[PDB]
Amino acid sequence: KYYDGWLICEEPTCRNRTRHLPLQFSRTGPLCPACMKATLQPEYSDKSLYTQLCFYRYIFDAECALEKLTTDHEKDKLKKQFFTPKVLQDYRKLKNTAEQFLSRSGYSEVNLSKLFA
Amino acid sequence: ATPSQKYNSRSNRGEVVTSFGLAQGVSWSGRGGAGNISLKVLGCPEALTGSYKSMFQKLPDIREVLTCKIEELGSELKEHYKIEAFTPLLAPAQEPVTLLGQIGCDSNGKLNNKSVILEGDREHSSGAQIPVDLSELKEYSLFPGQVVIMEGINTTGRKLVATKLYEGVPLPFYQPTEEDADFEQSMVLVACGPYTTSDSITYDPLLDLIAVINHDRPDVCILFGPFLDAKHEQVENCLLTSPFEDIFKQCLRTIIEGTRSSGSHLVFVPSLRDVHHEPVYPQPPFSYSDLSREDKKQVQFVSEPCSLSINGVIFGLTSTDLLFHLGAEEISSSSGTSDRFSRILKHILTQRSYYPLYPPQEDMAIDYESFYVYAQLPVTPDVLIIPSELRYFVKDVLGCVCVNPGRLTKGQVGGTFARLYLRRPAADGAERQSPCIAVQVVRI
Ligand SMILES: [Zn+2]
Repeated sequence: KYYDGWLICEEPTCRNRTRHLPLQFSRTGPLCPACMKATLQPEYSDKSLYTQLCFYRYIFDAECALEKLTTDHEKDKLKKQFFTPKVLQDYRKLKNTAEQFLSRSGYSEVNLSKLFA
Repeated sequence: ATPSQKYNSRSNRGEVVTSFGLAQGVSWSGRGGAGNISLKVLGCPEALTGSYKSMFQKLPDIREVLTCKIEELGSELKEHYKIEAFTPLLAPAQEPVTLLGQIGCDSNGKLNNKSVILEGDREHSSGAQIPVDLSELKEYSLFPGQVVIMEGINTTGRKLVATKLYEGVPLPFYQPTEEDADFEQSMVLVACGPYTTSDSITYDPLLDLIAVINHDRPDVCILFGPFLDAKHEQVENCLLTSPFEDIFKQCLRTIIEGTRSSGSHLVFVPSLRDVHHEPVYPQPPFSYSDLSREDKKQVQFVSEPCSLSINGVIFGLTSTDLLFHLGAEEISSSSGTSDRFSRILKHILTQRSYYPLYPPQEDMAIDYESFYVYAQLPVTPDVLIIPSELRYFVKDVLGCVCVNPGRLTKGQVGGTFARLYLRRPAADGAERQSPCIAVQVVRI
């Protein structure tokens, strides 16, 4: 969906939808070919894709969902009740599925060597 | 057994459906591992080896890629045809003008004769768009994303009446060395997936292919994906009881172990329908680590697309259905008696890319920053392998033998595969001397 490349105009009265990236750019971005005074904008940005994959990693992260509990007594009560070592391993396999796609791609990574030097 | 019953009850087994070159019998056979076999990866930096780089894109980089594409092709075309200078698209001019641009449609639908526009380059026209009128053009063949040079009249500066369409020019062929002429005759087998029927998981066609490989003992076998189809009914409904990765390793082990006695080298080319792999074009090689020391000499993993030198013969390998995409969005002047496939293949060879169409198909992810460095034709290939959903064929276009063997499985019935002989003749002669001497498309 992200790699489809749908661009939509920013003007409420134009709202031109296109998959072709124009080579004529304004200061902000691509310039709309229907109304020649507006900029096209991605329908599905890379930040939305990145946030979606961080959500899948977050609904299967039992490690971080346990330190989020207020009282240290309730966290102990259910860790011994439902979260057996077998159960903890199951959530780790589902969590690692979303982590493979997030590992090296999508620039969740920041390269400091290029940033400062 | 209802699964694959129709397939298992086939009667056309072993039938030859197409032949090309010199007539040959049925005793097709290679020397196996005998002799010298050279398998090399060629081209722009070699066909991608690492996993990948990214999955987010910057628009001002896509802009640069497209611009550079247009300028490079235009500069080479200007050098070949010795034209004087290019004119900006928006500049009115009463005399005939020569414009350089790329073809595109003015809407989100299918391209036709009335909806053609030409978008210029940044250096000359600064990315301007003009409509193109094709009423006065006799013969033409156009698809979106084609870098083209037109000659026409543009008096008002808002519409071009095209009158001449310059023909494209291909890349020079590979120049053989002295070693490449000393190689002996070799046999190559080519097959493309899916390797199982649409209603079963048994993978019977795979076993039939392994049996054929063991019987014939060719020199090289090239297998295209998908091995675990993403469009299969059981895959897309998630009825499988195993991880996709494990099933893929099962299939790969079955292929590798079953053809061990043959001594034939194996080449595996990934596909965009492989469920366990990255769905972005171009794709990196498959991942496989359970190989002994013996198997590392016979199994090689390449990317998609790839340029492969087999005994000094250049092969262009691509798994994408470029023929079915280009043909669905290509307009032409002649429709009565003309060859569509030859025309599409000519476009492919003269456009100098493994995917000339822009924008791509609706379900086709392309990363352009890597497409620019990993998916360009280095030279005009000697043999071009282009599997597709269309009918099987073998055609000689512009000195290149283009082979489409089809899919090994088509619906609930079996498909076809292809076999080729290669031997490079003497250096001198009538210029072109195709190293491929015989091709045969055969039923499974
Ligand atoms: Zn607009």
